[PDB]
Amino acid sequence: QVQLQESGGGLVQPGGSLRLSCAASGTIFSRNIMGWYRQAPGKERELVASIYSDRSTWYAESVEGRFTISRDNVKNTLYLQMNSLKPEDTAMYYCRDRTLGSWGQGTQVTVSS
Amino acid sequence: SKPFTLPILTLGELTNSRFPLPIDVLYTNPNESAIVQCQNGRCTLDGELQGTTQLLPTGICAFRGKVTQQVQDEHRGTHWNMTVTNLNGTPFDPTEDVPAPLGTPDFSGQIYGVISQRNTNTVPNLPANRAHEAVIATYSPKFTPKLGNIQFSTWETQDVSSGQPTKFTPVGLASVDANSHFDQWTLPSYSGALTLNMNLAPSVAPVFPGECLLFFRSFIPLKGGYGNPAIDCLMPQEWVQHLYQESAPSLSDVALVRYVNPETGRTLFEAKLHRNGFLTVARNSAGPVVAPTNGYFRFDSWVNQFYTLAPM
Repeated sequence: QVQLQESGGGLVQPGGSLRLSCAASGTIFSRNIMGWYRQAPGKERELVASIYSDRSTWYAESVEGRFTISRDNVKNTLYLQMNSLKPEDTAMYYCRDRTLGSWGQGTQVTVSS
Repeated sequence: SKPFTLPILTLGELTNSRFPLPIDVLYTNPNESAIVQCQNGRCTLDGELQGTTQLLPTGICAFRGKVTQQVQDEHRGTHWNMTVTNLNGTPFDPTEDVPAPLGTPDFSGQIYGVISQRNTNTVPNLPANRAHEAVIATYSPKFTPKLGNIQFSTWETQDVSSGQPTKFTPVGLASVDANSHFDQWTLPSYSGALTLNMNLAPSVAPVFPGECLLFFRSFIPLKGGYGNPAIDCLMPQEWVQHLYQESAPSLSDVALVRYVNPETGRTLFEAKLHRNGFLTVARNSAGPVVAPTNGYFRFDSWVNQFYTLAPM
Protein backbone atom coordinates (compact mmCIF):
# COMPACT_ATOMS: atom_id res chain seq x y z
CA GLN A 1 0.00 0.00 0.00
CA VAL A 2 2.37 2.69 -1.27
CA GLN A 3 0.69 5.98 -2.12
CA LEU A 4 1.71 9.62 -2.50
CA GLN A 5 -0.98 12.29 -2.16
CA GLU A 6 -0.43 15.93 -3.12
CA SER A 7 -2.37 18.79 -1.50
CA GLY A 8 -2.62 22.58 -1.59
CA GLY A 9 -3.04 23.21 -5.31
CA GLY A 10 -5.36 25.66 -7.04
CA LEU A 11 -5.47 29.13 -8.58
CA VAL A 12 -3.76 32.31 -7.39
CA GLN A 13 -2.83 35.82 -8.57
CA PRO A 14 0.65 36.32 -10.12
CA GLY A 15 3.28 37.34 -7.57
CA GLY A 16 1.44 35.61 -4.74
CA SER A 17 2.36 32.64 -2.56
CA LEU A 18 1.32 28.98 -2.51
CA ARG A 19 2.40 25.87 -0.61
CA LEU A 20 2.15 22.23 -1.71
CA SER A 21 2.33 19.13 0.49
CA CYS A 22 2.79 15.41 -0.16
CA ALA A 23 2.06 12.71 2.42
CA ALA A 24 4.06 9.53 1.85
CA SER A 25 2.93 6.12 3.10
CA GLY A 26 4.46 2.64 3.10
CA THR A 27 8.01 3.73 2.29
CA ILE A 28 11.37 4.13 4.00
CA PHE A 29 10.94 7.90 3.78
CA SER A 30 14.08 9.12 5.57
CA ARG A 31 16.39 7.08 3.32
CA ASN A 32 14.75 7.91 -0.01
CA ILE A 33 15.33 10.88 -2.31
CA MET A 34 12.24 13.07 -2.70
CA GLY A 35 11.55 15.52 -5.51
CA TRP A 36 8.94 17.76 -7.13
CA TYR A 37 8.11 17.58 -10.84
CA ARG A 38 5.90 19.77 -13.02
CA GLN A 39 4.32 19.29 -16.44
CA ALA A 40 3.07 22.11 -18.65
CA PRO A 41 0.66 21.39 -21.54
CA GLY A 42 2.83 20.60 -24.56
CA LYS A 43 5.89 20.14 -22.36
CA GLU A 44 7.64 17.20 -20.70
CA ARG A 45 7.89 16.34 -17.00
CA GLU A 46 10.78 18.54 -15.88
CA LEU A 47 12.37 18.20 -12.44
CA VAL A 48 11.94 21.33 -10.32
CA ALA A 49 13.26 20.62 -6.83
CA SER A 50 14.84 17.64 -5.08
CA ILE A 51 15.79 16.89 -1.47
CA TYR A 52 18.14 14.17 -0.23
CA SER A 53 18.73 12.11 2.91
CA ASP A 54 21.01 14.76 4.44
CA ARG A 55 18.32 17.38 3.73
CA SER A 56 20.44 18.87 0.94
CA THR A 57 18.41 20.54 -1.81
CA TRP A 58 18.57 21.00 -5.58
CA TYR A 59 16.72 23.54 -7.73
CA ALA A 60 16.20 24.34 -11.41
CA GLU A 61 17.60 27.56 -12.88
CA SER A 62 14.08 28.71 -13.78
CA VAL A 63 13.02 28.27 -10.15
CA GLU A 64 16.07 29.03 -7.99
CA GLY A 65 15.56 31.72 -5.35
CA ARG A 66 11.78 31.41 -5.40
CA PHE A 67 10.75 27.87 -4.48
CA THR A 68 11.75 25.98 -1.33
CA ILE A 69 11.55 22.22 -0.79
CA SER A 70 11.66 20.59 2.65
CA ARG A 71 10.87 17.24 4.26
CA ASP A 72 9.46 15.95 7.54
CA ASN A 73 10.73 12.46 8.38
CA VAL A 74 8.42 12.26 11.39
CA LYS A 75 5.17 12.78 9.48
CA ASN A 76 6.56 11.43 6.19
CA THR A 77 5.43 14.56 4.36
CA LEU A 78 7.12 16.47 1.54
CA TYR A 79 6.56 20.22 1.16
CA LEU A 80 7.17 22.86 -1.51
CA GLN A 81 6.92 26.57 -0.70
CA MET A 82 6.20 28.57 -3.86
CA ASN A 83 6.77 32.32 -3.56
CA SER A 84 6.46 35.01 -6.25
CA LEU A 85 4.51 32.94 -8.78
CA LYS A 86 4.49 33.62 -12.52
CA PRO A 87 2.11 32.71 -15.38
CA GLU A 88 4.91 30.50 -16.74
CA ASP A 89 4.64 28.31 -13.63
CA THR A 90 1.16 27.14 -14.64
CA ALA A 91 1.47 23.35 -14.82
CA MET A 92 0.72 20.01 -13.17
CA TYR A 93 2.93 19.47 -10.11
CA TYR A 94 3.77 15.89 -9.15
CA CYS A 95 5.69 14.65 -6.11
CA ARG A 96 7.93 11.60 -6.51
CA ASP A 97 10.05 9.18 -4.52
CA ARG A 98 13.08 9.29 -6.84
CA THR A 99 14.71 6.35 -5.05
CA LEU A 100 11.74 3.98 -5.27
CA GLY A 101 10.28 5.58 -8.40
CA SER A 102 6.70 5.88 -7.15
CA TRP A 103 4.76 8.86 -8.49
CA GLY A 104 1.80 10.77 -7.07
CA GLN A 105 -1.61 11.86 -8.32
CA GLY A 106 -0.58 15.48 -8.83
CA THR A 107 -2.36 18.77 -8.19
CA GLN A 108 -3.08 21.72 -10.48
CA VAL A 109 -1.43 25.11 -10.01
CA THR A 110 -2.52 28.06 -12.15
CA VAL A 111 -1.38 31.68 -12.05
CA SER A 112 -3.38 34.20 -14.09
CA SER A 113 -5.48 37.36 -13.88
CA SER B 1 31.91 -4.16 5.12
CA LYS B 2 33.63 -0.76 5.12
CA PRO B 3 31.34 2.12 4.05
CA PHE B 4 32.33 3.83 0.80
CA THR B 5 33.33 7.50 0.87
CA LEU B 6 35.03 10.24 -1.13
CA PRO B 7 37.80 12.61 0.00
CA ILE B 8 36.56 16.08 0.96
CA LEU B 9 38.63 18.12 -1.50
CA THR B 10 37.43 21.16 -3.44
CA LEU B 11 38.12 21.53 -7.16
CA GLY B 12 41.06 23.80 -6.36
CA GLU B 13 42.55 21.10 -4.15
CA LEU B 14 42.77 18.36 -6.79
CA THR B 15 45.44 17.30 -9.30
CA ASN B 16 45.28 15.53 -12.65
CA SER B 17 46.10 11.81 -12.66
CA ARG B 18 47.34 11.65 -16.26
CA PHE B 19 49.76 14.58 -16.01
CA PRO B 20 51.28 16.40 -12.99
CA LEU B 21 48.88 19.34 -13.25
CA PRO B 22 46.25 21.02 -11.06
CA ILE B 23 42.56 20.58 -11.88
CA ASP B 24 41.28 23.76 -13.52
CA VAL B 25 37.67 23.06 -14.54
CA LEU B 26 35.14 20.29 -15.04
CA TYR B 27 34.52 19.34 -18.67
CA THR B 28 31.97 17.43 -20.76
CA ASN B 29 31.95 16.65 -24.47
CA PRO B 30 28.82 14.92 -25.87
CA ASN B 31 29.89 16.01 -29.35
CA GLU B 32 32.76 14.28 -31.16
CA SER B 33 32.95 11.47 -28.61
CA ALA B 34 35.97 9.19 -29.01
CA ILE B 35 36.94 5.87 -27.43
CA VAL B 36 38.13 6.71 -23.91
CA GLN B 37 40.62 4.07 -22.77
CA CYS B 38 43.33 5.90 -20.83
CA GLN B 39 45.72 3.87 -18.67
CA ASN B 40 46.82 6.43 -16.08
CA GLY B 41 44.39 7.49 -13.36
CA ARG B 42 42.58 4.18 -13.61
CA CYS B 43 41.25 2.81 -10.33
CA THR B 44 38.08 0.86 -9.58
CA LEU B 45 35.90 1.95 -6.65
CA ASP B 46 37.03 -1.04 -4.57
CA GLY B 47 40.65 0.11 -4.74
CA GLU B 48 42.03 -1.93 -7.63
CA LEU B 49 44.63 -0.12 -9.72
CA GLN B 50 44.38 -0.72 -13.47
CA GLY B 51 46.56 -0.09 -16.52
CA THR B 52 49.74 1.78 -15.65
CA THR B 53 48.20 3.71 -12.76
CA GLN B 54 50.45 4.17 -9.73
CA LEU B 55 50.12 6.14 -6.49
CA LEU B 56 52.98 8.66 -6.72
CA PRO B 57 51.95 12.03 -8.23
CA THR B 58 55.60 12.49 -9.23
CA GLY B 59 55.51 9.17 -11.07
CA ILE B 60 52.97 10.19 -13.70
CA CYS B 61 54.60 10.48 -17.14
CA ALA B 62 57.95 9.89 -15.45
CA PHE B 63 60.87 7.63 -16.35
CA ARG B 64 63.90 6.25 -14.54
CA GLY B 65 66.80 4.28 -16.01
CA LYS B 66 70.18 4.58 -17.69
CA VAL B 67 71.24 6.14 -21.00
CA THR B 68 72.76 3.44 -23.21
CA GLN B 69 74.25 5.43 -26.10
CA GLN B 70 73.84 8.34 -28.50
CA VAL B 71 71.85 7.55 -31.63
CA GLN B 72 73.86 8.66 -34.66
CA ASP B 73 71.58 10.45 -37.13
CA GLU B 74 71.78 13.13 -39.81
CA HIS B 75 68.32 14.41 -38.90
CA ARG B 76 67.74 17.53 -36.80
CA GLY B 77 68.31 17.33 -33.05
CA THR B 78 70.28 14.89 -30.91
CA HIS B 79 68.68 11.56 -30.03
CA TRP B 80 69.56 9.36 -27.05
CA ASN B 81 68.60 5.75 -26.33
CA MET B 82 67.49 5.01 -22.76
CA THR B 83 66.66 1.77 -20.96
CA VAL B 84 63.75 2.16 -18.55
CA THR B 85 62.99 0.34 -15.31
CA ASN B 86 60.39 0.62 -12.56
CA LEU B 87 60.14 3.93 -10.71
CA ASN B 88 61.56 2.37 -7.53
CA GLY B 89 64.71 1.30 -9.36
CA THR B 90 63.97 -2.40 -9.79
CA PRO B 91 64.30 -3.86 -13.32
CA PHE B 92 61.07 -3.99 -15.33
CA ASP B 93 59.73 -7.50 -15.88
CA PRO B 94 57.78 -7.66 -19.18
CA THR B 95 56.04 -10.86 -18.07
CA GLU B 96 54.04 -8.87 -15.52
CA ASP B 97 50.35 -8.21 -16.19
CA VAL B 98 50.87 -4.53 -17.02
CA PRO B 99 50.74 -2.60 -20.34
CA ALA B 100 53.97 -0.78 -19.45
CA PRO B 101 56.09 0.31 -16.48
CA LEU B 102 53.79 2.13 -14.05
CA GLY B 103 53.64 5.86 -14.72
CA THR B 104 54.25 5.54 -18.46
CA PRO B 105 52.37 8.22 -20.48
CA ASP B 106 49.04 6.98 -21.83
CA PHE B 107 48.62 9.25 -24.85
CA SER B 108 50.23 10.15 -28.17
CA GLY B 109 52.38 13.28 -28.34
CA GLN B 110 55.72 14.95 -27.71
CA ILE B 111 56.29 15.02 -23.95
CA TYR B 112 58.42 18.02 -22.98
CA GLY B 113 60.45 17.74 -19.78
CA VAL B 114 63.90 17.62 -18.19
CA ILE B 115 66.44 14.80 -18.27
CA SER B 116 68.68 14.75 -15.18
CA GLN B 117 71.62 12.52 -14.27
CA ARG B 118 73.62 11.74 -11.14
CA ASN B 119 76.77 9.64 -11.56
CA THR B 120 77.21 6.40 -9.62
CA ASN B 121 80.98 6.77 -9.26
CA THR B 122 82.48 9.38 -6.95
CA VAL B 123 85.45 11.67 -7.59
CA PRO B 124 87.60 13.16 -4.77
CA ASN B 125 84.11 12.89 -2.85
CA LEU B 126 81.01 14.02 -4.76
CA PRO B 127 79.29 12.74 -7.95
CA ALA B 128 78.87 14.89 -11.07
CA ASN B 129 75.47 16.03 -12.34
CA ARG B 130 73.82 17.35 -15.50
CA ALA B 131 70.33 18.36 -16.62
CA HIS B 132 68.92 19.42 -19.99
CA GLU B 133 65.59 19.95 -21.72
CA ALA B 134 64.34 16.84 -23.51
CA VAL B 135 61.45 15.60 -25.64
CA ILE B 136 59.92 12.12 -25.69
CA ALA B 137 57.84 11.06 -28.69
CA THR B 138 55.35 8.40 -27.58
CA TYR B 139 54.19 7.86 -31.17
CA SER B 140 57.72 6.97 -32.29
CA PRO B 141 58.64 3.35 -33.16
CA LYS B 142 61.57 3.78 -30.75
CA PHE B 143 59.16 4.37 -27.87
CA THR B 144 59.06 0.87 -26.40
CA PRO B 145 58.66 1.01 -22.59
CA LYS B 146 57.18 -2.50 -22.64
CA LEU B 147 60.52 -3.73 -23.96
CA GLY B 148 62.24 -1.62 -21.31
CA ASN B 149 63.72 0.83 -23.80
CA ILE B 150 62.65 4.31 -24.94
CA GLN B 151 64.32 7.17 -26.79
CA PHE B 152 64.43 10.92 -26.16
CA SER B 153 65.86 13.94 -27.97
CA THR B 154 67.68 17.06 -26.77
CA TRP B 155 68.80 20.46 -28.03
CA GLU B 156 72.09 19.73 -26.27
CA THR B 157 74.44 17.87 -28.60
CA GLN B 158 76.97 16.34 -26.20
CA ASP B 159 76.41 16.80 -22.46
CA VAL B 160 74.67 13.48 -21.75
CA SER B 161 76.53 10.65 -20.02
CA SER B 162 76.12 6.92 -20.62
CA GLY B 163 75.56 4.22 -18.00
CA GLN B 164 74.52 6.81 -15.42
CA PRO B 165 71.23 6.97 -13.43
CA THR B 166 68.80 9.05 -15.49
CA LYS B 167 65.54 10.69 -14.42
CA PHE B 168 62.85 12.24 -16.62
CA THR B 169 60.69 15.01 -15.16
CA PRO B 170 57.52 15.85 -17.15
CA VAL B 171 56.83 19.55 -17.67
CA GLY B 172 54.39 19.75 -20.59
CA LEU B 173 54.29 19.34 -24.37
CA ALA B 174 56.81 20.31 -27.04
CA SER B 175 54.19 21.19 -29.65
CA VAL B 176 50.58 20.60 -30.73
CA ASP B 177 50.94 21.20 -34.47
CA ALA B 178 50.09 18.79 -37.30
CA ASN B 179 53.35 16.82 -37.20
CA SER B 180 53.31 16.74 -33.39
CA HIS B 181 50.79 13.87 -33.37
CA PHE B 182 49.07 15.01 -30.18
CA ASP B 183 45.93 13.01 -29.48
CA GLN B 184 44.72 12.70 -25.89
CA TRP B 185 42.69 9.52 -26.40
CA THR B 186 45.21 7.68 -28.58
CA LEU B 187 47.18 5.06 -26.64
CA PRO B 188 50.87 4.71 -27.53
CA SER B 189 52.19 1.42 -28.91
CA TYR B 190 54.00 0.24 -25.77
CA SER B 191 55.90 -2.48 -27.63
CA GLY B 192 56.28 -0.37 -30.76
CA ALA B 193 55.47 -1.92 -34.13
CA LEU B 194 56.40 -5.34 -32.74
CA THR B 195 53.08 -6.33 -31.18
CA LEU B 196 49.80 -4.85 -29.93
CA ASN B 197 49.14 -3.64 -26.39
CA MET B 198 47.99 -6.03 -23.66
CA ASN B 199 46.70 -5.95 -20.07
CA LEU B 200 45.01 -2.61 -20.80
CA ALA B 201 42.42 -1.03 -18.54
CA PRO B 202 38.92 -1.47 -20.04
CA SER B 203 37.33 1.19 -22.25
CA VAL B 204 34.95 3.76 -20.77
CA ALA B 205 31.56 4.86 -22.09
CA PRO B 206 28.21 6.15 -20.75
CA VAL B 207 25.49 3.48 -20.78
CA PHE B 208 22.19 5.39 -20.78
CA PRO B 209 21.41 7.83 -23.62
CA GLY B 210 21.48 11.53 -22.74
CA GLU B 211 24.43 10.94 -20.43
CA CYS B 212 28.03 11.92 -21.15
CA LEU B 213 31.39 11.48 -19.43
CA LEU B 214 32.38 14.10 -16.86
CA PHE B 215 36.08 14.94 -17.11
CA PHE B 216 38.50 16.70 -14.79
CA ARG B 217 40.29 19.12 -17.12
CA SER B 218 43.83 20.46 -16.74
CA PHE B 219 45.64 22.79 -19.14
CA ILE B 220 49.15 21.71 -20.11
CA PRO B 221 52.13 24.03 -20.86
CA LEU B 222 53.79 24.23 -24.28
CA LYS B 223 57.46 24.57 -25.23
CA GLY B 224 56.49 26.61 -28.28
CA GLY B 225 53.93 27.19 -31.01
CA TYR B 226 50.23 28.03 -30.87
CA GLY B 227 47.43 26.28 -29.00
CA ASN B 228 45.73 25.67 -25.67
CA PRO B 229 46.01 21.88 -25.14
CA ALA B 230 44.32 20.10 -22.24
CA ILE B 231 44.43 16.78 -20.40
CA ASP B 232 41.25 15.17 -19.07
CA CYS B 233 41.33 12.48 -16.40
CA LEU B 234 38.50 10.26 -15.20
CA MET B 235 39.44 10.73 -11.55
CA PRO B 236 41.91 13.09 -9.85
CA GLN B 237 45.04 11.56 -8.28
CA GLU B 238 43.66 12.27 -4.80
CA TRP B 239 40.68 10.02 -5.57
CA VAL B 240 42.95 7.23 -6.82
CA GLN B 241 44.92 7.39 -3.58
CA HIS B 242 41.77 7.52 -1.45
CA LEU B 243 39.99 4.60 -3.13
CA TYR B 244 43.15 2.53 -2.73
CA GLN B 245 43.23 3.28 1.00
CA GLU B 246 39.72 2.34 2.13
CA SER B 247 39.36 -0.58 -0.29
CA ALA B 248 35.59 -0.53 0.21
CA PRO B 249 33.61 -3.24 -1.65
CA SER B 250 31.29 -1.92 -4.36
CA LEU B 251 27.64 -2.69 -3.64
CA SER B 252 26.35 -1.50 -7.01
CA ASP B 253 27.60 -0.77 -10.53
CA VAL B 254 26.77 2.91 -10.06
CA ALA B 255 27.06 5.27 -7.09
CA LEU B 256 25.30 8.64 -6.90
CA VAL B 257 27.54 11.59 -6.04
CA ARG B 258 26.63 15.24 -5.47
CA TYR B 259 28.63 18.41 -6.14
CA VAL B 260 27.93 20.47 -3.03
CA ASN B 261 28.56 24.14 -2.27
CA PRO B 262 29.90 23.97 1.32
CA GLU B 263 29.01 27.61 2.04
CA THR B 264 25.28 27.01 1.55
CA GLY B 265 25.09 23.20 1.60
CA ARG B 266 23.33 23.31 -1.76
CA THR B 267 23.53 20.49 -4.31
CA LEU B 268 24.52 22.09 -7.62
CA PHE B 269 24.26 18.99 -9.80
CA GLU B 270 24.16 15.19 -9.65
CA ALA B 271 26.54 12.67 -11.19
CA LYS B 272 26.96 8.91 -11.59
CA LEU B 273 30.15 7.42 -10.17
CA HIS B 274 30.53 4.09 -11.96
CA ARG B 275 32.17 0.97 -10.51
CA ASN B 276 35.16 1.05 -12.86
CA GLY B 277 36.02 4.61 -11.88
CA PHE B 278 34.51 7.38 -13.99
CA LEU B 279 31.77 10.02 -13.89
CA THR B 280 28.73 10.52 -16.11
CA VAL B 281 26.26 13.40 -16.05
CA ALA B 282 22.93 14.20 -17.70
CA ARG B 283 24.13 17.29 -19.55
CA ASN B 284 23.24 18.55 -23.03
CA SER B 285 25.76 21.39 -23.19
CA ALA B 286 29.49 20.97 -23.81
CA GLY B 287 32.76 22.63 -22.80
CA PRO B 288 33.67 23.85 -19.30
CA VAL B 289 31.28 23.39 -16.38
CA VAL B 290 30.40 26.68 -14.69
CA ALA B 291 30.69 25.95 -10.97
CA PRO B 292 32.44 27.39 -7.88
CA THR B 293 35.92 25.93 -7.32
CA ASN B 294 35.28 25.67 -3.58
CA GLY B 295 32.61 23.07 -4.33
CA TYR B 296 33.32 19.40 -3.72
CA PHE B 297 31.96 15.97 -4.63
CA ARG B 298 30.12 14.07 -1.90
CA PHE B 299 29.04 10.43 -1.97
CA ASP B 300 25.28 10.24 -1.45
CA SER B 301 24.33 6.57 -1.76
CA TRP B 302 24.51 3.44 -3.90
CA VAL B 303 21.72 3.32 -6.48
CA ASN B 304 20.13 0.85 -8.88
CA GLN B 305 19.86 1.57 -12.60
CA PHE B 306 16.29 2.81 -12.18
CA TYR B 307 17.52 6.13 -10.80
CA THR B 308 17.56 9.04 -13.25
CA LEU B 309 20.06 11.90 -13.01
CA ALA B 310 18.81 15.45 -12.52
CA PRO B 311 19.08 17.78 -15.55
CA MET B 312 22.42 19.58 -15.54
